[PDB]
Amino acid sequence: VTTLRQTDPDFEQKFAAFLSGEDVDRAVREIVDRVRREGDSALLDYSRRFDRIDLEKTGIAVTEAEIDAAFDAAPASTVEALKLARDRIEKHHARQLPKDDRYTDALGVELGSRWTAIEAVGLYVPGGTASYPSSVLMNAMPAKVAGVDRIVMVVPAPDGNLNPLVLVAARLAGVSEIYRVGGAQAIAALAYGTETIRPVAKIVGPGNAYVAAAKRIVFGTVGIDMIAGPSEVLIVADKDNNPDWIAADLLAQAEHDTAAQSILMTNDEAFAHAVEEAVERQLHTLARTETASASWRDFGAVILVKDFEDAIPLANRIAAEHLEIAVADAEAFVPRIRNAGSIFIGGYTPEVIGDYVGGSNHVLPTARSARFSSGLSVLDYMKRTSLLKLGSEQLRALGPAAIEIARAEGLDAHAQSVAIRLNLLEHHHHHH
Amino acid sequence: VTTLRQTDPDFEQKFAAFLSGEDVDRAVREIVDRVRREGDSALLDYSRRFDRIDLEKTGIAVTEAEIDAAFDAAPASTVEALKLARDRIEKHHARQLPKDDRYTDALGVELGSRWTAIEAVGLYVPGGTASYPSSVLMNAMPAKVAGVDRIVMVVPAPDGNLNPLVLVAARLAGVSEIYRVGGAQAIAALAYGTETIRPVAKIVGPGNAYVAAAKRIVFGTVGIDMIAGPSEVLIVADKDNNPDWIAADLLAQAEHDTAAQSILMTNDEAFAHAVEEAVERQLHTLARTETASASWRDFGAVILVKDFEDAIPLANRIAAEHLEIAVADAEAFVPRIRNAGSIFIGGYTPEVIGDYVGGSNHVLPTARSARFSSGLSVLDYMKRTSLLKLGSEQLRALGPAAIEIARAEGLDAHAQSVAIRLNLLEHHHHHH
Ligand SMILES: N[C@@H](Cc1c[nH]cn1)C(=O)Cc1ccc(OCc2ccccc2)cc1
Ligand SMILES: N[C@@H](Cc1c[nH]cn1)C(=O)Cc1ccc(OCc2ccccc2)cc1
Ligand SMILES: [Zn+2]
Ligand SMILES: [Zn+2]
Ligand SMILES: [Zn+2]
Ligand SMILES: [Zn+2]
Repeated sequence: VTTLRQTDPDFEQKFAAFLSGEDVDRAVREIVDRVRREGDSALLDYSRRFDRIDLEKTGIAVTEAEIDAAFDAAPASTVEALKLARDRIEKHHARQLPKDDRYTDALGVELGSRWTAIEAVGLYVPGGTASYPSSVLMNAMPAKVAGVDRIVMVVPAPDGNLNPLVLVAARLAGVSEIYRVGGAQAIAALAYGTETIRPVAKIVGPGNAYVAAAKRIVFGTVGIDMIAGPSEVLIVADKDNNPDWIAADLLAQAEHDTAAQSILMTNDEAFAHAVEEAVERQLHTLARTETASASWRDFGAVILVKDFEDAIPLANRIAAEHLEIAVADAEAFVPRIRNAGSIFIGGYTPEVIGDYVGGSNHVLPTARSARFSSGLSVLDYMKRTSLLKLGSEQLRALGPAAIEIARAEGLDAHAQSVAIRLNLLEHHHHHH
Repeated sequence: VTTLRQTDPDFEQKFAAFLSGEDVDRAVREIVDRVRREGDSALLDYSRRFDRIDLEKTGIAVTEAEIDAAFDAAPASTVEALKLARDRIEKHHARQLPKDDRYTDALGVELGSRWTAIEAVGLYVPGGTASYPSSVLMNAMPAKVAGVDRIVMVVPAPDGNLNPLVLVAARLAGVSEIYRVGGAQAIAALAYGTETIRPVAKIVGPGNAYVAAAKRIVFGTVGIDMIAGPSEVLIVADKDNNPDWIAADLLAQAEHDTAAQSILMTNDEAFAHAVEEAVERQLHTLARTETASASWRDFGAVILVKDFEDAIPLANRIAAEHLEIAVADAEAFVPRIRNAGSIFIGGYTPEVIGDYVGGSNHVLPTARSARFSSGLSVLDYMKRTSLLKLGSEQLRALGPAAIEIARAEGLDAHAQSVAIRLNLLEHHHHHH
């Protein structure tokens, strides 16, 4: 598969090219506007059109009765595994809850930082085969931990089919309402609201091209997590690893999407060869290797470096969603590689564990977005409010400076709101 | 001016209406794509076209020499006031720096949360009269405090004119590079990079319709703070306030933009009348009341409630950028009003103080965005990376659950990356 050699005088050009990489807009714009202006009426319309479903009969909201039945149908070990994941995710996220900060500075000004949960959030969950209960837990649990009052999930049911495990996960994660809708129409319903779906304040959850374009439109009206990009895993490993294990980790990622990218960065060419052979073999032992195969062939890559000091700047440019570090003295590289959504350390930490039961959130920054964003955390479901309180002495002390800047900015009304107070106050400060 | 009465049987309908509220897209899409595909060449083109400037002569980058001269021209008291603001903003933001969190749970799994600064950020600063040095400090200081390696500012110079105070503030706030460009073309240059402007990882700073549309396009390629909306102030006050002071606070906000909104929520109609009279009078004592007057007439409003318990849900729906609370026992309402970008407490805390020297950031969530976002903080210039490390015992303990979920999701490659390790490992755990 694609192999880049840092040796190569053309390595940089090739590497930069490797790192690089429509009218749906028009269509989405109309769908979103129509749902906004018309409501439930437009939702059903678009739902029939895209999900071949008749919500007037199935109903838009999933019932607690339908959720109860999903639990029954589920294998006991599946429900228990989901509960273990829910518990581990909750405990870990609880630790990240922000603490308020109220204090008084040297001048006596009272400054404060207070956090509150967003009142209502909507989680978008793709339907059909891409419908994962693990994703429901990852997206919903932080909201529940944060204290979000109302957590809504929208999940389309093409041809009327919903994954029962998604309903099981939803309940476990504290999801309040569930609506059988998706696409740009569901995003529009959550942002603007309809007769059946009261609006929410933020929408999280990756979707297809129609969902992404709709999220771009509504951003500002509601908060949004980020626009989904192609998923990836960067594995930095030396020869002292089991080639079969590394190949398995690369293929796990690859089976997600035909556009998923798996990358091996190593300093041992022979080992790179061993991993490739393992990928080829496993590609045959496993079934349904249609997607994985396509992903590995079209986007897989090996990057050969002389040593791992060289791998550092390259790993930072890749800014992978998931980074597995399997080299000696692995801990020593963690601080050096600043751009990575999640880092998995050692041979016994396949990234897959993080997708499910580690505790950290698997909703991570993709497509180089790790250069500027973090994976989902309770902070994404909360907001900070600044608090400020000045007494007469404080205003007397900081007011002149404020007035000076306001006037230099030509904002006379701004200067006057301070001046009007100081003019009166000053008559008590003629001794200094 | 516009007065709403919660008494009114039609209050809710009127209030909801009061709370509500193009082809630029096509144009911006082309500008952004052209700058992306063509670089510096397109930047100059668009700069001549929109700023009537010839960058081939003035140069794109502002020189340290040009920055030095800006300092000289500035009044000593203006430079000192800006330094006081810079210092107060820095001290306050420093307190908000995140702390990493590495720990070991009961099963022995090592979980970690680590924070790093974004490597490079670009700050967009409008040109001409809307060019505020205070805004430069507010946008740049948190980045400097966060440890951002490269801080770039783009500020257009229509007809070749730049506000010297913007250059003064830039230096004080740790801005590294400054380019004389703006609009969708500057946003495109920062996101995709040109021969002269190396790309950045995140762009912050409100702009006009062209900038906002460009930011919506590049979101995902680079992080963005939020799309600017109309500015506002909500003042909740009882009769025990100086009507002139309250009027001044409303007008300070109003002078910002003809679309700025100032709102008085009170439980005393006579007092509301007194404030209105003060607004009218001050509207004549102050000069350049062209914008303020337009803002107050077109968007000003008084909301009359019976008591402040009633004001709470209304204030939460307004979700104001700035909220001044001037009533008895003010501190008691702070926790009750969860949606507000910044809260100013008491009669001696005009919001204007926060714009300048309080310490908190004046880049705040507007247009009801306080329902889901926070004002700018060091966290906006940093990102969290999750760390996970499992030993053989831990994988043996959590692996089965992972495998179970993976298989229930039909992700056999995912299950195999865990199974391949457990199969080998299990041969050491036949005693339990
Ligand atoms: N390792 C995964 C997490 C995980 C979930 N289940 C197994 N692994 C990850 O962190 C990235 C990721 C997240 C969501 C996701 O969405 C599923 C989807 C696929 C195709 C179309 C629509 C929706 C796709 C990728
Ligand atoms: N109170 C102000 C902060 C402040 C700055 N100087 C005085 N007050 C606030 O927090 C909100 C705000 C921030 C930036 C801003 O941008 C200036 C601008 C105006 C028109 C077109 C383009 C740019 C406009 C409003
Ligand atoms: Zn080297
Ligand atoms: Zn996965
Ligand atoms: Zn009441
Ligand atoms: Zn202001």
